[PDB]
Amino acid sequence: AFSAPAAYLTHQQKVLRLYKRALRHLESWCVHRDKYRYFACLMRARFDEHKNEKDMVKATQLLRQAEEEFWYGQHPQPYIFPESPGGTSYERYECYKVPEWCLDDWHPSEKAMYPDYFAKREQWKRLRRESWEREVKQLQEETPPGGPRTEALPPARKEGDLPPLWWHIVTRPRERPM
Amino acid sequence: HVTKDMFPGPYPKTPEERAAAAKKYNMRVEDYEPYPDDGMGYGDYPKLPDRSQQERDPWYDWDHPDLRLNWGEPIHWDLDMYIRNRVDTSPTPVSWNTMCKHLFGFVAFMLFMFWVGEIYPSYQPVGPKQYPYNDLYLERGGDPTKEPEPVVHYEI
Amino acid sequence: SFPKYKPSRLATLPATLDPAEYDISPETRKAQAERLAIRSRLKREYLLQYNDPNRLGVIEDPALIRWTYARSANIYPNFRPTPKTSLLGALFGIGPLFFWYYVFKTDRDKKEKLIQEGKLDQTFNISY
Amino acid sequence: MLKIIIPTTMLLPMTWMSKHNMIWINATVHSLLISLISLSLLNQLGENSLNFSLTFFSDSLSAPLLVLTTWLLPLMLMASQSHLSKETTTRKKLYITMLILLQLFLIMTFTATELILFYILFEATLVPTLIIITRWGNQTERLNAGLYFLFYTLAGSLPLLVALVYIQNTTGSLNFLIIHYWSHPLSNSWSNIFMWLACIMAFMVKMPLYGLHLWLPKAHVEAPIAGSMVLAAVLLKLGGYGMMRITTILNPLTNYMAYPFLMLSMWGMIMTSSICLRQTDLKSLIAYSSVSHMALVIVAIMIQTPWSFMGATALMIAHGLTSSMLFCLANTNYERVHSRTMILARGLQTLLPLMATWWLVASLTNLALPPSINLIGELFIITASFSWSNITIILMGMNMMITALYSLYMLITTQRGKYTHHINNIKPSFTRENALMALHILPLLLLTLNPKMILGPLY
Amino acid sequence: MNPFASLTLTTLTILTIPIMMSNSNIYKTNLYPNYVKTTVSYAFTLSLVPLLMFMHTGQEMIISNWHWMTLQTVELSLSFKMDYFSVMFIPVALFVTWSIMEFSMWYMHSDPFINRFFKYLLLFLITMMILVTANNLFQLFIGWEGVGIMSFLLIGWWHGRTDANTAALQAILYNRIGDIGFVLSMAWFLTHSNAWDLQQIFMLNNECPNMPLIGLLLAAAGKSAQFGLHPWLPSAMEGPTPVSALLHSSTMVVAGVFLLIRFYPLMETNKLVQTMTLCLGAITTLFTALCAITQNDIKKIVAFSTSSQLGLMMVTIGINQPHLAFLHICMHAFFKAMLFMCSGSIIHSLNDEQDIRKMGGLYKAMPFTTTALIIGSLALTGMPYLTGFYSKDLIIEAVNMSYTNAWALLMTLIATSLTAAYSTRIIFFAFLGKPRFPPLVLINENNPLLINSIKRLLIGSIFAGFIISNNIPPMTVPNTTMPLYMKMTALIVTIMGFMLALELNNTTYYLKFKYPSQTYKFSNMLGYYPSIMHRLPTYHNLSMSQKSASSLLDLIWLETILPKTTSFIQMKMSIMVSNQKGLIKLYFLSFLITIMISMTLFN
Ligand SMILES: CCCCCCCCCCCCCCCCC[C@@H](O)O[C@H](CO[C@H](O)CCCCCCCCCCCCCCC)COP(=O)(O)OCC[N+](C)(C)C
Ligand SMILES: CCCCCCCCCCCCCCCCC[C@@H](O)O[C@H](CO[C@H](O)CCCCCCCCCCCCCCC)COP(=O)(O)OCC[N+](C)(C)C
Ligand SMILES: CCCCCCCC/C=C\CCCCCCCC(=O)O[C@H](COC(=O)CCCCCCC/C=C/CCCCCCCC)COP(=O)(O)OCCN
Repeated sequence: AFSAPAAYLTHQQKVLRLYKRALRHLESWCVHRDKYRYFACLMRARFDEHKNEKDMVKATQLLRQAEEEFWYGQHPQPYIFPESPGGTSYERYECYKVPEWCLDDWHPSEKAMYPDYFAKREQWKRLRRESWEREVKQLQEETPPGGPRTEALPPARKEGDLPPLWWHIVTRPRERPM
Repeated sequence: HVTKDMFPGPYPKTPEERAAAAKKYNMRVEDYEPYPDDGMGYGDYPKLPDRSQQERDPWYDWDHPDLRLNWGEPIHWDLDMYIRNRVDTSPTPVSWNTMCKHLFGFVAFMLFMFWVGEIYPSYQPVGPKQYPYNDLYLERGGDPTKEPEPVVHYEI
Repeated sequence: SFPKYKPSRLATLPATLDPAEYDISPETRKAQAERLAIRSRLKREYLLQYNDPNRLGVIEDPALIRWTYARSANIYPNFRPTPKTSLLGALFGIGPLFFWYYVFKTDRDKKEKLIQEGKLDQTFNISY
Repeated sequence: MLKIIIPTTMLLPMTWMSKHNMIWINATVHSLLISLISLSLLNQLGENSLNFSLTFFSDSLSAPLLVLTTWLLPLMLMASQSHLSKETTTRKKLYITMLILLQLFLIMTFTATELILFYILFEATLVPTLIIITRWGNQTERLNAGLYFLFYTLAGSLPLLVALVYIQNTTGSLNFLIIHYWSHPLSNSWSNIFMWLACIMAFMVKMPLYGLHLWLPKAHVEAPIAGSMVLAAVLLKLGGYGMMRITTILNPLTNYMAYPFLMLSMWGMIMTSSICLRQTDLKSLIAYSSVSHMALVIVAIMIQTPWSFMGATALMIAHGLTSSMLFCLANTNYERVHSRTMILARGLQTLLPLMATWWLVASLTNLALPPSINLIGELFIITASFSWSNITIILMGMNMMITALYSLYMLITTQRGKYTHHINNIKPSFTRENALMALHILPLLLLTLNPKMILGPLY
Repeated sequence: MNPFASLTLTTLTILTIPIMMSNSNIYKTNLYPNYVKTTVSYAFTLSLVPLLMFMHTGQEMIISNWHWMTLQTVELSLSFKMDYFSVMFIPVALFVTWSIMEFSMWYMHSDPFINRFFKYLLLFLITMMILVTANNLFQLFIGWEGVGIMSFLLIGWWHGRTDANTAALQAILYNRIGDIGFVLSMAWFLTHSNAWDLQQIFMLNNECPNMPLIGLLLAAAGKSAQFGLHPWLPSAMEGPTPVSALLHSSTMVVAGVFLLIRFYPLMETNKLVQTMTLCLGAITTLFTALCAITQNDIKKIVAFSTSSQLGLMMVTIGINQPHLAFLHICMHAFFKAMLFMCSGSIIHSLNDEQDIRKMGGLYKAMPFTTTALIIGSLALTGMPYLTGFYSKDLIIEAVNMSYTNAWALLMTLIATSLTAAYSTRIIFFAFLGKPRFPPLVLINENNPLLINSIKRLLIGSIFAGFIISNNIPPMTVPNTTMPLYMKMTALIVTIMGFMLALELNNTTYYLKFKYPSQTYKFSNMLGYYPSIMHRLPTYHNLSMSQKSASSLLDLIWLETILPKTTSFIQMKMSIMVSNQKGLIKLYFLSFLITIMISMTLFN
């Protein structure tokens, strides 16, 4: 989610992702914790017997039979965490997420309530105004010629600098705004 | 702020204008493939894979998280067909043909067996229910000026 | 060996069952790298314009306008009378009309005849 | 009838002698007062008509259309106040003059005891609409749209004129009362078939008929908000009113000649409702929905039964109000986002809740939710069609299902989901827009209490 | 003066006052939900009076109070029918809604828009009462569409969630498919009987033809989620648990069945429509119980249970036993509403967890939910002398003692067994074993709102069957004599269901793993019906809507025929006409030609 993606997944990453998926689906099949622990230890053992293979062609012929076997026995109704992209409360609270700029449209009678909040908001806005001018130059000088190759951003280098393009990551609404 | 050169145009014939079209849509020349040059007005527009938006990565930080789209990336011709509100093409645990055979087979069997059960109904070892006054002639339809044939009920 | 999954139009092939990902080449790797480069350049432009405090409007999207223009206004200048196009247009634009005309004409002729013989039982038919 | 015509004419010198910053206020107030005065035409008779003079007469088919026409002008002014802010006083006065002239021509058209006078005013309405579309439209396609909206109309209307004069050369009169009382059957002849076609095609093109509907999406999409409102609410109903008037001389030839138009409408309602499901523009979707509703009205008029006519009148009024409201909602979104692409601005419920309620109620009336007058007209037409032939129920039910589908698709796409992040200029809804929305929607829910006011002369 | 009419109208009228005050100050405070709950409870205790009056005498009314438009010989008026069905169903619905609102005061406490949620619930209740008491077809259609719109609004309660909006549109689509048949029936009745009022429809239809009854059956199948149009009911579990408990469990989904109960005088005169109803109910109950016995979401299991019970109800209708189906509606209301009470309590205590694989030992961890769910499961499966017994046992006896399909009877018995099976599945996987939830335990039942709301429906699920069965007058001849085994068939099949399903569940503890079979996959993916039928038709519609209608015909060929052809022809003719080089030699040559031609042709 947070981390920038790469151009490809290496063989180790594919094997680890298959390991996690197979373990989760085995947990879906093996409801009870003791049965799951036994079968998960067996599953880890079955991964471990080819840990030390040196032939890349052999290792790539493997993981392929393995993912085919996974797709055969994948528990068509796996357990999903409620907040996960398949869960029952995945995007439940998106309707409560209001952008921060909407507060700029509030009536002065509305801003009369909560004066400290809006004073701190003004401070944040001033900080953003200055930091942006610094950030544009820093990103222009740090980016390689011909454009970025990976969507990874640099941190601040000097004392008073702020990380480039920070406003919409720092000012997220909330996980559960209401 | 879009100029005339940035709009879709006619079907490209030469590799030079093919490269120009690929550059226009912000995608590789090797990946660019227009729709076949038929009578349809597809013209110069990329034929992206027919995969739905639902099977795009949900953990990526999209610029449009609900639609799972990025800002400048080319939009599929049938985007409004695949919006996670509509038909999706995600891989299923069972093959499409297997599901079709199973669903069709189950429905056909149930339908066939209902017809068979109509042919061979189930009942109890009883005679018809009897009603006293000429099979309730006056309470069912009436016409009290006709004097229908008397139906006599047997005592057993 | 296990039963094989057969992809379809509406049930596509999984990414982990795709033979193309298991067949790696330097050309494939550079293709992936430059696809990521295009995506990163677009993302950088979007975020640079998105985080700007001076911006007070919709961020113009050329891809969306290209999509809408292709869907609406690019159709006819790219149209050619073709056997496929001509037959499809004739069928899908005439056949339903004549089919429904035949159906309704037959139904109404049957109704009119039955009224002529009087064997319709139009009793209590007051509102029409 | 002059007690309504003269104030509408006086709207012009009052507009042109007004202060530079009082034109909207004066126009709105006096147009509302004219609407209130015109509201007294609704006291109709069970007998013939309200025959004011040799020139003008009122009918319980004409009265609802007249009242809707008078009510539409204040709403059009309120909708136009926003996007005409940066324009000179003379040009704004000219725009208001075009609206007033359109209202005057429509008012005189709906009474119009003479068929030639009806034709003259029915074609005089063409000029103000064309000027409004081709002068105060935004995109470059407006000119093209205007051309379509022109020539289609004339392509239908020029033969009618010939037919009309021909009738008066044979009958001796074109007065509607004399025509109705002295009507005679049309023999099945080629000359009579072509007279029938010349009488029908002019009104068919402006409904519009399914095959002849190309001008409508262009004209409605490229027109300004007042132009779209007047096009969808009143100008589309001129064809229905003309058909309802003119089918009295076309019997019994209508029985045979109605079949191609009946098939075209019954299939085109399905086609246009399906087109609405795949639309990337809000205005185009609303225009195609209008085409579907008018196809249903065409079926009703062609069946020519009492229930058909009542349903057609009710549906014309209800569609006018609902389509005007929908266009106003789309324009409120457009004046903020400047794009008119449905997929761009999303999740507007979280930012504009009251406007979301207005969207919901407009979609509900477009969906024909009972006991709205939309469903009253829908059901009356459907029952009449079922009596005409029991197989129409398949097409009618399919149209109902697709209508609900695309109405809720339009609501969900624009109001629900997640807001677009990069759009930060969505300002709170103005009192003017909310007042406009209420002034559209309260008349509908209040007319459902007294349906006989909009059920026509066969009630 | 004969308070029956005044009180039966005052109930529905006072149900609408909080909707009037929805713009007042109380709607902006936190006392609005309690206000709505109190109003509903007062409505219930006031509607208890016409029930007593009918039970004493059998009193019946038609109240045609307001005359709306008149259509030549057809008069449409606001008329209420206050028969046994209305005066019996209204108190049950009000009691269930009262419990639902008291439960929602605790379940939806953290929702920022709770006043709105309560307002939505009251609007649904009002539309349902309009549907139930309607005397003509137009009023009943008003209620029919109102409950559907309220369902659409309440399913998509969390409008930022894509799946909720998709489910709401799905419900609308299926209910419009049913609406087609509703409108067909209305048009037929108006054209043939000249009325939409029930009295004239019954008087003029001694032998009802196929079209109106088939339209009624299609509408009932759409609204009660029968096999052809079933998936929307399980999909509707996207809404908040109170919405699932009130609308899509006990009150709204029975409406279709209610319609066939309302038109039972015409159903008994038709033989083919009865067979169609019986077969549809049998296949629905079998298929839904089969889907239920393998689900992992608890709300999905209870929704499939609701669908199976609706299928059983329409089986009862198809065997020409409408009053028995109404009684089953009344009992199912109680115990299925309490079942969703318990499910929602479990979900709330375990931090919005709905999967039974993560619900472990709750028999002791939360005991009141445990006992309420045990009682509800016993009432559902059919336990002698409980609320569900007095309906389900008679349903089974009537099906066995009738001239019916053999296949439908077999499927009804199998559905009873599978009902026992999914009940024991829920109990076994949610309450019996070791805990399987995350380590931080936030389990709590100690809130008087939840306890009282559950216990009222608990007392209902224990005693209401006995009370109602002994208080209503007899409306059918009973089955006094039966074979000894055939009287026991319901208990036998239910106990077999418990024993076999429990034995198969106990094998999950074995340290052995195998891959699933074809039948398990078919049961888990719902016969693959939601996959295929939500991918093949929709796509094939939407694609066409862009390829043929939008592009091929509208944007290409309709343009090519009329306008483009005219433009091309006029263009070419203008080019030919105006292209003269300006040489007067050619001009006067044409003049000679025309002059020569003119003299010769005319004379
Ligand atoms: C915010 C939350 C709610 C708060 C408010 C609570 C109160 C709600 C009550 C209001 C709605 C409930 C419906 C109950 C209706 C009661 C009044 C009704 O019965 O009167 C109607 C009367 O009203 C009219 O019939 C309908 C009004 C007509 C609408 C005209 C539109 C206004 C002009 C605007 C311009 C036109 C634009 C559209 C062009 C077509 C019907 O009466 P009717 O039995 O029949 O005869 C009248 C009396 N008689 C017997 C003496 C003759
Ligand atoms: C494109 C978008 C929509 C635009 C509007 C479309 C609607 C226009 C449709 C016109 C309505 C019907 C026209 C003619 C109807 C007459 C009945 C005819 O169809 O049936 C047969 C007619 O036979 C043949 O049709 C004879 C004419 C054959 C030539 C016609 C050309 C066929 C295709 C042309 C269609 C093109 C339409 C657009 C033109 C630009 C019966 O033969 P018969 O019983 O003995 O004679 C009946 C007539 N009598 C009694 C007066 C003598
Ligand atoms: C949207 C674009 C549509 C363009 C117009 C479509 C309508 C076409 C209708 C016909 C146009 C002219 C009809 C004449 C007007 C009525 C006059 C009349 O009825 O008199 C007839 C005259 O009938 C005619 O002359 C008709 C001749 C038509 C010639 C023009 C043909 C135009 C195209 C024909 C094919 C298409 C017809 C229908 C097209 C519908 C629109 C698509 C009989 O009178 P007499 O002959 O004096 O008495 C009989 C004893 N002698």
